[PDB]
Amino acid sequence: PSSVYVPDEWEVSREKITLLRELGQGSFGMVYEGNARDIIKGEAETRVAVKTVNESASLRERIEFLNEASVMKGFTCHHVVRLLGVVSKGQPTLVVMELMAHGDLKSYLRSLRPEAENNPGRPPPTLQEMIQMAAEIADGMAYLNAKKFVHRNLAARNCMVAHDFTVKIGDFLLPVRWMAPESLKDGVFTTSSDMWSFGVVLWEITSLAEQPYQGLSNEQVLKFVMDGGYLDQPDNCPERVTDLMRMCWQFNPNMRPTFLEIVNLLKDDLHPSFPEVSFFHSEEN
Ligand SMILES: CNC(=O)c1c(F)cccc1Nc1nc(Nc2cc3c(ccn3C(=O)CN(C)C)cc2OC)nc2[nH]ccc12
Repeated sequence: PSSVYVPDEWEVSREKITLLRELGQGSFGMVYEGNARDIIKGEAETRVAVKTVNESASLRERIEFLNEASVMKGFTCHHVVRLLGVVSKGQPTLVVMELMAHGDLKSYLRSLRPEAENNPGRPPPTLQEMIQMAAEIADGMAYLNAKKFVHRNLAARNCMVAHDFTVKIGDFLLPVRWMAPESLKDGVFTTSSDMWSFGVVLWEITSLAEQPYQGLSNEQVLKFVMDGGYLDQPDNCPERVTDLMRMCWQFNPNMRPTFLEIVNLLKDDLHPSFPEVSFFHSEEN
């Protein structure tokens, strides 16, 4: 493992980063809420998420932390959480990401339940909002597929929610309840198995983040899904999203839609800004 990171236009002066509070444990270590001065042209200050590697990390893990930041430089998708800057001079290394103020999608969904103690005084997602979420997630996944990344871990806990409620793909032992039968059987992960996970995300949206296969152990889920089992439809689930889930959960991975096919299905009734920001409508597609 050697440093591929070139201290370039992405390099941010450490003193430009002010840390406000802990947000929680990320993959590599603590994630902080921060404020960054003059990192984006036209903005004097930018709210940011700041990732760090935990103190127990090896030298290798620190190098791998910085190499991941280097990879993220190549991504410019509105529906994938974006890198803003890197502090690689001295320790600790800081990886500065766009802030997603409403946190992960699973927790956000669970907050909108009628019984929730942390309910923000708003109704649960409307059909329109759920379709919008689905399209945004699908577009972000379409982009990563075009970049030749198989996600392997798609779940509501791994999607993030912005200030304006835009949903984006976040960070990319086994999550068996989100896994396709062929992955459970042979450990084969493809964009087609990512599509299976996408259907589970739709199920999480329409159940306000219930635990998939509640009342079944992980061993029972493994067998159930490999045998051709899949999730039941949530109570009063909109027909349109039920239809998407059905496609996603075809046993033959060849018979599942692609992420571009999903966006295309949903494109005719989305927010006006969608074609201006999406990978789907971009010249890159
Ligand atoms: C892979 N996990 C993370 O990166 C992560 C985490 F594990 C915990 C907390 C934050 C993480 N990452 C990011 N968070 C945010 N915004 C954000 C998330 C928040 C909260 C409060 C609970 N949150 C959770 O998501 C807790 N949840 C994991 C249970 C506040 C936030 O901004 C005000 N923006 C981000 N941008 C890039 C990473 C990131």
